[PDB]
Amino acid sequence: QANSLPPGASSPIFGGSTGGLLRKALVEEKYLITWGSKEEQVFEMPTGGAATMVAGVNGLYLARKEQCHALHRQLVAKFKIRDSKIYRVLPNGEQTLIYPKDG
Amino acid sequence: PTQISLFTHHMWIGGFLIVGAGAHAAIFMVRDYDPAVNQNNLLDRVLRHRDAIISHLNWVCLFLGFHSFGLYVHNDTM
Amino acid sequence: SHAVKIYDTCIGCTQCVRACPLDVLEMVPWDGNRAGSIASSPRTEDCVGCKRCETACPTDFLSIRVYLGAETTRSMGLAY
Amino acid sequence: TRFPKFSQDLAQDPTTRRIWYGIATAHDFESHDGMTEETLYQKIFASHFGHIAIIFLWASSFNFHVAWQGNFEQWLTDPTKVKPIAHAIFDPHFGPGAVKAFTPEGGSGPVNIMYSGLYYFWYTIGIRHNSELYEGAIFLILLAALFLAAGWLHLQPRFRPSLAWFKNAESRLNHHLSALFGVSSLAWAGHMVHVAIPRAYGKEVNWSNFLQIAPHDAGLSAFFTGNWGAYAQPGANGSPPILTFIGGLNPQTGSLPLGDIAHHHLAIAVIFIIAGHMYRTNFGIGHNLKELVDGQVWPGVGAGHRGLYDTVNNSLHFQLSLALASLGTVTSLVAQQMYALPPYAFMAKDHTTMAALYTHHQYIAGFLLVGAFAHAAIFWVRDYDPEANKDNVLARVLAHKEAIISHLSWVSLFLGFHTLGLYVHNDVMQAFGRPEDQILIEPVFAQWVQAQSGVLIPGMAPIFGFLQDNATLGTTPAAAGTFGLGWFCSVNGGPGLTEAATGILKTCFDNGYGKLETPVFLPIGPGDFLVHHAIALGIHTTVLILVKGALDARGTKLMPDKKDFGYAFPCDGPGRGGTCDISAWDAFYLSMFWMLNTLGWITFYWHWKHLAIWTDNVASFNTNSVYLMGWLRDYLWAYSSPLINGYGPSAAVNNLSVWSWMFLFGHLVWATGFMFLISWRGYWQELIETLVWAHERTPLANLVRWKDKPVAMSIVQGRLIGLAHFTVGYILTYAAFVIASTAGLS
Amino acid sequence: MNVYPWLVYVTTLVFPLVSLAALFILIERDT
Amino acid sequence: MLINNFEVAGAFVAALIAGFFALMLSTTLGK
Amino acid sequence: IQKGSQVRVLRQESYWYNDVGTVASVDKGANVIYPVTVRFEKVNYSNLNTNNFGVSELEEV
Amino acid sequence: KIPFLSLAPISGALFIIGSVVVLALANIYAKYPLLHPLV
Amino acid sequence: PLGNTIPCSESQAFKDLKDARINGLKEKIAATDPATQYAKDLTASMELWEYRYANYEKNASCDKDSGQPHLIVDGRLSHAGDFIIPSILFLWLAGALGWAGRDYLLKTQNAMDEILIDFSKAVPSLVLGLAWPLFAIPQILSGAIRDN
Amino acid sequence: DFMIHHIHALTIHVTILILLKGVLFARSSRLIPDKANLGFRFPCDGPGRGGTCQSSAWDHVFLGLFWMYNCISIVIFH
Ligand code: CLA
Ligand code: CLA
Ligand code: CLA
Ligand code: CLA
Ligand code: CLA
Ligand code: CLA
Ligand code: CLA
Ligand SMILES: CC(C)=CCC/C(C)=C\CC/C(C)=C\CC/C(C)=C/CC1=C(C)C(=O)c2ccccc2C1=O
Ligand code: SF4
Ligand code: SF4
Repeated sequence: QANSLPPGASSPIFGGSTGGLLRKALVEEKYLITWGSKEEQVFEMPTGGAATMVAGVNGLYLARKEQCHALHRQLVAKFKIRDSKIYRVLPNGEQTLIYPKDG
Repeated sequence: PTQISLFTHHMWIGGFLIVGAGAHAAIFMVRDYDPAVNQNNLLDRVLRHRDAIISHLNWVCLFLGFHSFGLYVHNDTM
Repeated sequence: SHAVKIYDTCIGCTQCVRACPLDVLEMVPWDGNRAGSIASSPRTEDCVGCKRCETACPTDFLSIRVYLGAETTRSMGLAY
Repeated sequence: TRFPKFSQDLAQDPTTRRIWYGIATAHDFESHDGMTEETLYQKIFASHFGHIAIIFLWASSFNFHVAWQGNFEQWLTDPTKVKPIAHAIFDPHFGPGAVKAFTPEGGSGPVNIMYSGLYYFWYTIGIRHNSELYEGAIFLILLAALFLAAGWLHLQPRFRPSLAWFKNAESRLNHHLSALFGVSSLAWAGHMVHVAIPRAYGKEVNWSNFLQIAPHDAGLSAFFTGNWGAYAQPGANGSPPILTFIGGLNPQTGSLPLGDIAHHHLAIAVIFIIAGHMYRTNFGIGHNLKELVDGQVWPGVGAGHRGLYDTVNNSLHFQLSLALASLGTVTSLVAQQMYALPPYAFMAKDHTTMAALYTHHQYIAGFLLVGAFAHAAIFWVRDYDPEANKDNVLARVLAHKEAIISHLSWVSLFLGFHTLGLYVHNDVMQAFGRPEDQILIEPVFAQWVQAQSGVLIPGMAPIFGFLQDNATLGTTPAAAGTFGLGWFCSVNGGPGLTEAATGILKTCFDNGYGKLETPVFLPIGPGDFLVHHAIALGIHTTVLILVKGALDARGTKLMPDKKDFGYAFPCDGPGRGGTCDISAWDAFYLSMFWMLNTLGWITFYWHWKHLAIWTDNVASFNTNSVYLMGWLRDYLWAYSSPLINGYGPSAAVNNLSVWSWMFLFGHLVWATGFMFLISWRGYWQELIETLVWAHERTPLANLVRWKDKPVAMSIVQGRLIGLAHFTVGYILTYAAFVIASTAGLS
Repeated sequence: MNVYPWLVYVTTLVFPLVSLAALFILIERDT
Repeated sequence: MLINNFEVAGAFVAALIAGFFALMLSTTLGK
Repeated sequence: IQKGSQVRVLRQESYWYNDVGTVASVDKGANVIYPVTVRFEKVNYSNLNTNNFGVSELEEV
Repeated sequence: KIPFLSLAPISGALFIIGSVVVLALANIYAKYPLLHPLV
Repeated sequence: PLGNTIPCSESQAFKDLKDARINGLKEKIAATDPATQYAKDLTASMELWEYRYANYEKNASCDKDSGQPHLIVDGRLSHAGDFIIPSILFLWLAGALGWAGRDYLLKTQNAMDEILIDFSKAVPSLVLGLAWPLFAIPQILSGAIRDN
Repeated sequence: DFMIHHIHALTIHVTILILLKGVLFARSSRLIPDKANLGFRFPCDGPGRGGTCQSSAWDHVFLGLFWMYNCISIVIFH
């Protein structure tokens, strides 16, 4: 609805927390990380708790760019995923890439 | 002096070990927490609403401080 | 936003881009060292000022300097 | 988010930091947006006009409240019994006990008992009516109105002046020494000869009759013919002397004699009008300050003082550092001459006024000194140019800054190691039942200064002795009468000495130098030695912190480019070891505690020495000041008794219950400081993040939103708020003690 | 006594809260 | 003898002149 | 300035200003602004003891 | 260098205790002076 | 007799403090058994205290009013044992410790040896510490080191 | 006794607030998402994002020691 993934990305299985999005994601900006997993594997949320990512492309909406970057560095340091793309999402739905810029 | 000193000593040793309890629960959280072990259990679901716990603790701490020490300050003032 | 400057004392040790939790910095080719590269900051609007790139910089005095400036939502680190 | 308009960088902050930093950078006019140097100096000039008028409206308040609801004319009928009254109380929170407690006998309601010495001031300067207090109130309100109208006038573009008018410094020095310091001293001498001296001796002179009544009956013919001495004689048909030099204190009032005040304000007025003739203005003659400063060179200081004219003149922070250092040294001198030589009648017997006034001026003096060295460090970060100051004395004390910091370090550890060791030794010796093994050092040198001053000190003598009348010093070998007698019988007067027996020069005794309380120089001993070394430790460690903050403000080995980060910044982060409290603001911040500790030791000393005098128990000071349980018990525990019994369940309240409440208030504010000082930022940021979550999810309440985002206070702000609470609690706790312990002596 | 107590109510209680409301309007409105 | 209400009113007239000049100075300092 | 020569550092912002270190390697590329690697007996505040300096910032003792 | 007594805590602490014992026997031998007796 | 200080020979309050403590001792000996380790320690304390007041007597310690011994520091040879002699004893032993630690640093120049004290380089540093002026005066007259 | 026991409830609850906020926010927060990689015992993550002073769980043990002192001192004074 208000937090809709791009087509091609499936949601990871998470029972939803209280560390996540607030009114700023409705009104100013939010951030979106998409990564590619080969299997279903258990990762720590940057906002508290644990989630399971399914095989395929997983997308997750976070309030800050550092939460997405910490999730990406945890995916590198534990589960060896290096194709996370971090986007900046405006409230009108315009999409821009912010990590990596170089390619 | 035995009564004052035994009560006072065992109170202080008790308070020190409770702060150590909080210390090693935090040290477990940094070092020995595994997301692979704790899915949807009591320990994982506590982290999942930790803002609610700490904010409600913040409110009851404010309530207790007003409704005990402001009574003492009222008694000072009157 | 905080202002990030990289001087000519940089040796291209690839440590300030790994220690950054925000991806402010990147490596461009350069001619003044053995490594062939210098750090640069094209994304200073996302910098929070956390000084992790200055803890990791291995020179005498730090080749990168972040200056604390005007504060925003991103630079105060707010999730709200 | 338009506030603050003077900083666009602050205005686009979306958090609560915007308001706090707009308040805190409101008077840093140099760092504001679009600020030029002309606009800087003219806004500072009008701010000064506004502040001078705040001082005058504050001064008019005293006159109005004592004329409207004081007891001044009732206090002239009996100055020794009935207490001065500040103003009356309207607080609707009072119950019946406090309403009758702050009401005096014969009064019709609750009032504040004045502890500032204004009645003694107004008696000595010759106010005898509430109507004169009322015309003083009217004149100060209109003089404030004139100064606000002048500031308003000088922000209009015909009367705004130029930077050349601000940076002249020749005409400014000439006119301040001539008119501001000299003509006003001459005018106060004229007031003392016309008004205060004849209203002391009955003869009341006011604004209707001042043109007809002369101050001396050989009037203005003794001026021009060279017979100046007839003002110092008793003269014919009345005419008490208006220009005289008794010296010391007056016996009959216990205060300074008024003719000596008038002659002082004549003489230093003449010296200040001559001193304002030195510098070069538009008549050709004078000293130009650029060639006068830049011509001080001798070959141990290199380039000498070249370029220091522009260094002082273009930098307002150097000028304000000198002004605050001089003004605080003056304010300490004010505090230390008011107890020593009291200037106003019946002030020395009002003990708590002397306590409150000394402690007032000394704490304010410590503030002005720490602000002087603060603006020294601010000069170092913002205004110092190494190339305009090539090899002058300022660059050399930047060059060997390591020596000054390490030697202040050595003096501070020297003093603290040995003062603490002798005090803790004295504690151990009184603990082990052995007060005659204490290390007890008679202050030989300060008693020797007393001996050349005129105090006996019966094994010490002046080096050049006394003259043939045995009261004049050998170092003042003229004037047998005029000031051997007055100064000698002042500095050896007081109770306990100059008794009826004597056998030496104190046999004379009939001028009245035994009805004075306290000697002019107090007797001193080993506790006085030890607390003077504690005072020296406090001053030296405060100078260490401040000189280290000034000289390391540009850069060090740990942070070489510190001046690019300004005066007040938090740190440079946890790297290279960690850099907490690195800024020169942080050395202001840490010296502030040491200043409060220093001035605590100074006023603790003044208070216990004087309360031991006032309770006739100087043996308690001389026995218990050498060790520190004596300071805890016989000063702090013993004199707390009328303070903490200001109110209670079993005795009904008295007039000291407000000081009791303010004592506990200051304890609360002081310890509330400790929260901001010990607990630091990231805890409070994470706590406020939980509070943000709690507010946006509570229904009936998430519909109310902030416009500035709730954040924790900054690092420098957490330090500054903890320091402000520490300092407010310090001053209110000690003001409560130093007034309630002494007003509750009885 | 010689008290204007209504003036104490105005300038110590009403006018400070007046002033803080006016300063709130100064510091929270855009232009 | 204390001060009556008429002279307090005269002091308030003087303070109104002072308050007007303060109000002018504070606003032109605010420019 | 060759391998194993004691040098004094003339850089003002250095930790090792007026301190003497050992030259470990000199870079032979002329494009390098600071080619001379100096190792020190004392470390800085980040527990490191090597730096690259230039030629003009070093004094031979 | 010897085992366990060459360490700086041990050498420093035995220096502290040895100085305090030599000082205590000096105070016992001199009958606890405040000054050096000249007469 | 200097200012607010007279010596012990004509001091009344020193004589009062002395008699008060000697009579308190005589009452504490006279109420106890002489073979129970309390009384011989009190007689040792009695003999020690009589020697201490005789010591305060004969070398001129100095009192007034509160009767306790005040010490005079400006360099009199009559009161030379107050300052001048424990001054040069302090200079001797503190210069011994400072010169021993300084010479230990000059001979070691090693980081293991500051936490593991080599006694063969520490105790001769202490012995030349016991004669430090003869080794420290010509190095003041020579000069130490050029640093800024 | 009512008022002193509510003082006691206040001081126990604030010591709980400090140590439990150390425990549950040991690993991550909205401020520092990667706090577990910084460890249990770190000083801060810099003066940026406003300043992260005493954000470690160790520092919550550090603050809870003073608050335990407060708690046990009022218990033994009562
Ligand atoms: C005496 C000093 C002092 C005071 C008053 C406080 C007060 C407080 N602390 Mg603190 N703290 C202190 C020292 C102090 N601390 C020190 C030294 C440290 C360093 C270790 C800390 C570290 C610390 C931490 C880490 C935490 C606190 C928390 C709190 C809050 C607790 C909640 C509560 O008590 O309810 C009510 C408030 C009071 C009892 C304060 C007095 C209120 C008065 C009686 C009411 C005033 C009436 C009215 C408003 C006045 C209007 C006047 C007008 C002119 C303005 C409270 C505001 C905790 C918190 O935030 O929980 C909510 C928190 O986690 N403190
Ligand atoms: C003639 C004297 C004088 C003048 C003109 C200045 C002028 C200046 N100073 Mg300053 N200073 C002085 C004396 C002076 N100072 C003294 C005496 C001290 C020692 C206390 C200081 C220490 C000092 C420091 C550390 C700094 C300055 C700074 C400044 C600059 C900006 C001030 C500002 O914007 O924020 C205004 C100040 C505040 C908002 C602080 C408010 C604190 C209040 C007054 C305390 C009261 C607390 C509470 C309300 C009391 C009520 C208690 C009751 C409820 C019980 C400005 C040029 C700052 C600067 O950066 O320089 C360029 C700076 O960092 N000063
Ligand atoms: C029982 C008495 C007693 C005690 C316990 C102390 C204890 C102390 N003193 Mg000392 N002192 C005393 C009596 C005492 N003092 C007397 C009677 C004098 C008068 C002569 C002094 C004069 C004195 C000086 C000048 C110094 C001390 C210092 C010290 C501290 C370290 C000294 C040390 O040995 O460490 C080990 C030794 C070293 C680390 C190096 C030796 C340095 C010595 C102390 C001075 C020699 C330097 C030089 C030759 C002479 C100095 C010039 C001087 C005239 C200014 C220490 C806590 C130092 C201090 O206070 O720190 C600021 C210090 O420098 N004292
Ligand atoms: C710096 C402050 C200071 C100063 C100046 C003093 C000074 C003194 N104290 Mg004292 N004390 C202090 C702090 C201080 N204390 C503190 C902080 C405490 C609490 C721990 C005490 C507790 C204390 C007690 C309980 C007693 C003293 C006593 C004394 C006195 C006798 C010391 C003496 O002469 O021994 C004798 C010196 C000699 C015989 C000279 C010979 C020295 C030999 C040659 C070397 C010994 C020095 C040393 C061990 C180094 C080793 C050298 C090596 C080569 C072997 C002396 C006047 C005693 C006393 O009676 O007071 C009047 C005593 O009863 N103090
Ligand atoms: C640097 C340390 C220092 C400082 C800041 C002070 C400061 C002060 N002292 Mg003082 N004093 C000191 C050391 C110090 N003293 C020493 C080491 C002694 C001998 C025990 C004394 C004995 C002394 C007496 C008897 C008196 C003072 C008094 C005072 C106060 C008034 C000024 C004065 O008389 O100057 C005089 C200061 C000196 C002559 C000493 C200057 C500092 C020297 C140069 C440090 C090195 C001393 C050296 C180690 C001594 C040994 C030399 C040689 C025998 C080996 C003042 C606040 C007076 C007072 O208490 O007021 C009520 C008082 O009359 N002092
Ligand atoms: C930040 C904290 C810090 C810490 C942990 C240290 C720690 C240390 N410093 Mg240090 N220092 C510091 C800050 C610090 N410093 C600062 C800020 C400065 C100023 C720049 C210094 C300057 C400094 C100097 C100049 C020196 C040290 C030294 C030392 C080492 C002392 C070794 C020791 O005590 O055993 C003491 C060992 C002995 C006393 C050996 C003698 C024992 C005898 C042989 C045993 C036989 C005696 C027998 C039992 C009989 C007893 C009787 C007796 C009277 C003889 C130690 C590891 C010293 C060192 O290098 O180590 C030697 C040293 O020279 N420091
Ligand atoms: C070899 C030991 C040694 C020597 C020769 C010195 C010498 C000096 N110190 Mg230093 N210092 C030392 C150790 C030493 N220190 C240690 C271990 C510390 C950490 C506690 C310090 C902390 C220190 C400070 C903060 C200051 C000095 C200062 C000074 C200078 C002034 C004189 C003085 O007051 O001394 C003071 C000495 C102390 C405060 C430390 C007490 C004495 C220590 C414990 C002696 C070390 C014993 C050592 C282990 C003995 C080894 C024996 C060997 C044979 C194994 C002077 C050159 C001052 C200065 O800069 O003057 C301009 C200054 O402010 N020192
Ligand atoms: C316009 C205006 C001012 C309106 C009034 C606005 C209104 C209703 C009340 C006024 C605000 C009040 C009363 C409190 C908020 C202050 C606060 C964020 C405190 C938490 C905090 C503490 C306790 C520390 O110890 C500390 C230490 C070091 C760094 C940071 C901190 C820190 O952040
Ligand atoms: S200060 Fe922190 S966020 Fe900014 S560039 Fe450096 S490491 Fe990255
Ligand atoms: S700035 Fe420092 S950390 Fe970054 S590449 Fe250069 S030397 Fe390495």
